[PDB]
Amino acid sequence: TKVKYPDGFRSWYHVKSMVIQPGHPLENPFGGIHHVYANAEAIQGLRGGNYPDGAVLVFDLFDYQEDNHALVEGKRKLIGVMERDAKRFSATGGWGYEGFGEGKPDKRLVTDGGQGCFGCHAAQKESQYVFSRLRD
Amino acid sequence: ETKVKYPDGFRSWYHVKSMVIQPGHPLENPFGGIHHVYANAEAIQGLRGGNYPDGAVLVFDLFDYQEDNHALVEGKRKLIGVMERDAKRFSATGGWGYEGFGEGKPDKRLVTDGGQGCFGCHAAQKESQYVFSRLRD
Ligand code: HEC
Ligand code: HEC
Ligand SMILES: [Zn+2]
Ligand SMILES: [Zn+2]
Repeated sequence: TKVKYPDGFRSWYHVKSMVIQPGHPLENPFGGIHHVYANAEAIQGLRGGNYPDGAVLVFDLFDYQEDNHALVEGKRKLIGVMERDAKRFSATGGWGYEGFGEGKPDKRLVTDGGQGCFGCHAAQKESQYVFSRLRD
Repeated sequence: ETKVKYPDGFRSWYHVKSMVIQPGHPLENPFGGIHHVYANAEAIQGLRGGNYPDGAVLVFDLFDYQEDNHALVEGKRKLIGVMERDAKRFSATGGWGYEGFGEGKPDKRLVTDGGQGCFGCHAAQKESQYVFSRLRD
């Protein structure tokens, strides 16, 4: 029922990054520089294959500072986590959703079984609820 | 001088950090855009406080970006910059060989001066083995 903290995620495949700045509709709460990481099982799904149970995607979100026309990574605000289990997480479409405040394992953020998170990712039904595309 | 090898499979490597450089920054030409730093296993050793062993490779992956309603989105790859550790072969440039690959393509070598220009700026970081990037969590 609970999503595992994705230990060692920092050494996974870096899928992409995006910057969300003040004025963007998702500034709350996704404002900052974010990086998406995928484990080996997730990569198979991302490649065009299907997602094996045990596939994990991580949204790693940082605050940034402006420094003379550079945006520089500040403090980690949170990690978001999607964990593939077709049977266990079938209520939110095969992915378990969890947020860890400041990336800390103890600071689980999701209180509704991940309904809130799913509600937005459900628009991406046709690509198994993942927004991120693999690039070169 | 001998040539820096193209770092095949660098995209699978450990993502050290990212930074955005916008118009007006000192490094706009030629480093403007979103860049990500990648390190092979041997480079991680040096980053974590060991010596950099020969074979250590750092990559600067530079993308253009588009600004679209207060989001910055990665566009096309502009270039990669490469540092390859070999204390013998790259002695003239402090043990690192420096190269640029236009659009990240192996044929599109950008360095014409044996990496002297790259080295000149990297030299300020003598104390940390000529590397700027620091490992973060
Ligand atoms: C819209 C209002 C969203 C809500 C609420 C949540 N997420 Fe989401 N997520 C959203 C977008 C537009 C993207 C892509 C960002 C990009 O850089 O392209 C994401 C991405 C993720 C990822 C990375 C994998 C992917 O699908 O691309 C993860 C791990 C993720 N999201 C998890 C997550 C969790 C745990 C949420 C509730 C706490 C959550 N998301 C809500 C849009 C929205
Ligand atoms: C002056 C400023 C320069 C010049 C002329 C070059 N580089 Fe280097 N470089 C510079 C900075 C301030 C940084 C850090 C970016 C960050 O903190 O995110 C870098 C980084 C690199 C990297 C990543 C490794 C590292 O942090 O040291 C590589 C692989 C790299 N630079 C290579 C490189 C090459 C091949 C150059 C000449 C074509 C070159 N640089 C020039 C600062 C400067
Ligand atoms: Zn200015
Ligand atoms: Zn703007």
